[PDB]
Amino acid sequence: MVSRFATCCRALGLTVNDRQRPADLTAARAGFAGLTHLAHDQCDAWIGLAAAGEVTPAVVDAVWRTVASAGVLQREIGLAAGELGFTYDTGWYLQFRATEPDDFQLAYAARLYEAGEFGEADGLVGEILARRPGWFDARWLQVAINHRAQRWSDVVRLLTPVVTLPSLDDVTSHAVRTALGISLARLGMFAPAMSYLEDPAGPIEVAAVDGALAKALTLRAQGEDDEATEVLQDLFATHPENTQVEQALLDTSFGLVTTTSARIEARSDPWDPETEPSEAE
Repeated sequence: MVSRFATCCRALGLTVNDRQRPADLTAARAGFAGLTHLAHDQCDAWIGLAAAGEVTPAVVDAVWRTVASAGVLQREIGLAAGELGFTYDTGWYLQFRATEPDDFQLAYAARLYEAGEFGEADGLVGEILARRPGWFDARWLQVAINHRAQRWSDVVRLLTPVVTLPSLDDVTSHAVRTALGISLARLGMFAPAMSYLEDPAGPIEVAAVDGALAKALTLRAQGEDDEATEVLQDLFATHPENTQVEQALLDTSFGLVTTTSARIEARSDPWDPETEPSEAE
C-alpha cells in the first residue's frame, strides 16, 4: 500500500523520497482510483484521486467518510504538509484548495447544499466558524449556502463586514463585490447594487458575466431601458451562447425578481424559497 501510494504521488509531480518526475494526471487518476479499491478506508487515497483532478461528489463524500485517516499515508511517505491537496468548487465564483480536515468539511458542506441538504451544510460551516470565525473560506461557504437558498438578505448581512477587509486579493474582491451587488439588486436595493455593479469587470469570468447581467436588469428596473440593452448587447456579443443573457436581451420586459428581508424571514422553511410569501401574500 505505501509503495503504491508513493508511486501514485510521484505521478502527481510531487517529490517523494528525493525522486521526482513530470506529472501525468491521467495516470495519477487511474492509479489513485485503483488504490481506493485496495485502501477504501484510507483518506489519502481519496485525497490523491481528487488531487489528480477527479473531484466528484463521490470522491468528496469518501474523503469526508474516511477523514480520520487524513495524512496517514502522507506521513508514511514523508510528504510535507500541504503538498497533497485538491481544488473544490464553493458553488459561487470561488474555488478553494483543500489539504486539511476543515477544508474537507467545507468541501463536503458544498456538496451537501448543492444536493439540497442546506441544514446539514449550514451546521458544518457553523461548527467551523465557532472555532475559526475569521477564516474567509468558511465565511464564504456560509454565504454560498445562503445564496443557493436565495437568502439574499443574509448574503448582504454577511458580506457587509467582508467587503471592507484589508488585503483581500483581486479574485476574492471580485467575488465579494459581485455577490453583494447581485444580492442588493435581488432585495430591490438598486442604487446600492449599482455602486458594486457599475463596473462588473474583474478576474473571475463567471462573476463578470453575472455582474453585467445584474447591472443590466438593475438599469431596466430604474427605467434605463436603452442603457440596459447596450449592456446586454455587449455581454451577448462576448458570450453568444449564453441563453440567460439572450433571454434578457430579447425580452425587454424581463426583469429581476426581487424580495425583501421580511419576506425571507417569514418562510416556514428557512431553506426553501417555495415557502417564502410573495409581495401580495
